[PDB]
Amino acid sequence: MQIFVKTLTGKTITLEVEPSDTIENVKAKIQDKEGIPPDQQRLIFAGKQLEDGRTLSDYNIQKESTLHLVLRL
Amino acid sequence: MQIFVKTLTGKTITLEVEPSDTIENVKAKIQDKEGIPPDQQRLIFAGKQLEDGRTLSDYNIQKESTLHLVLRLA
Amino acid sequence: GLEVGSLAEVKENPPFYGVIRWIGQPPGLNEVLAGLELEDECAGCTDGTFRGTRYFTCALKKALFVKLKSCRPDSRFASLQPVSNQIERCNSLAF
Amino acid sequence: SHGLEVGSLAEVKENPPFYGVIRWIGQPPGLNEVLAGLELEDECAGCTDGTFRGTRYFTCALKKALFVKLKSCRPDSRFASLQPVSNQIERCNS
Repeated sequence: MQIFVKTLTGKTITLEVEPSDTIENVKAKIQDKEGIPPDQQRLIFAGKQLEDGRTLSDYNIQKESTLHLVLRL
Repeated sequence: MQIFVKTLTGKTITLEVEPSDTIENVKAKIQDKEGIPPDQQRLIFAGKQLEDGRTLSDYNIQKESTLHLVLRLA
Repeated sequence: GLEVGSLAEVKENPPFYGVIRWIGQPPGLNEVLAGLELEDECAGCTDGTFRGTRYFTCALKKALFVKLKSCRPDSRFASLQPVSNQIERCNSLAF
Repeated sequence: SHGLEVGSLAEVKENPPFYGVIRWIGQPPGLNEVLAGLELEDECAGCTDGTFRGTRYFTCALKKALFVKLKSCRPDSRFASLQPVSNQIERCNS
């Protein structure tokens, strides 16, 4: 399925993922696409910070859902 | 260290364990000593159900603690 | 003493028994809720959802959301006796 | 708009607030109050790595675990109004 990842500046990447994808895998895909080190990525969905070892299905992320990307400064 | 496992009917057994042992490890020890399949075992300590992939240390289970064994016979 | 993993009883007629799988405060509610997994299916139970939002996952019709303040440690298990007492524990601390 | 649970970005009601992620919610033995164990955004001398009164309830980095009453917390208002790329209602186009 396809999800969106949108930074606080509106910069958006589209990712092909499976519900079984771990958050760390999502972070690695983001680094590949935009080059942001995973350690800097805070991924947010439904008011929650996503943790590396969980899956997208653990957070009930849906087709075309938007994850928000906040960078650690 | 030694812990106890007591069935609801009061059969008590001692086990030799380590704080770093997993709950799944403890269920395997009960299977080895008493014959009870691990997937039938529901282990309770201090009012909480113990989950398979956590350690005794995670639940701060000390020497001579008593775990209670409920069987899921269904 | 109620945490995720606690065996809980809900006072009722008859009292429900379950394991706490989730504790939180959903939007709109002024008190903290426990999400319980019950042993058997119940009318009005879900599979982990409360007002459409999923908070955990269990079998169909086994999830019950109740005010934490209405749960109590399961009285049946609270009554089981340890092999070793606190007197013996105190003795162990010294020798 | 999403309430408070384990994983929620939270702010503690102080002037000014500070921020942490809820890592654990529960009522410990001997407390009649529901607590949130928070991982703070920035180190704080004295804070633990996830222990409360000697019991470990999660693991953070040293100096960044803090246990507060859940009622002392609200959703992190810095991120509570982030907007999605797309929305279900938009499908209606008549």
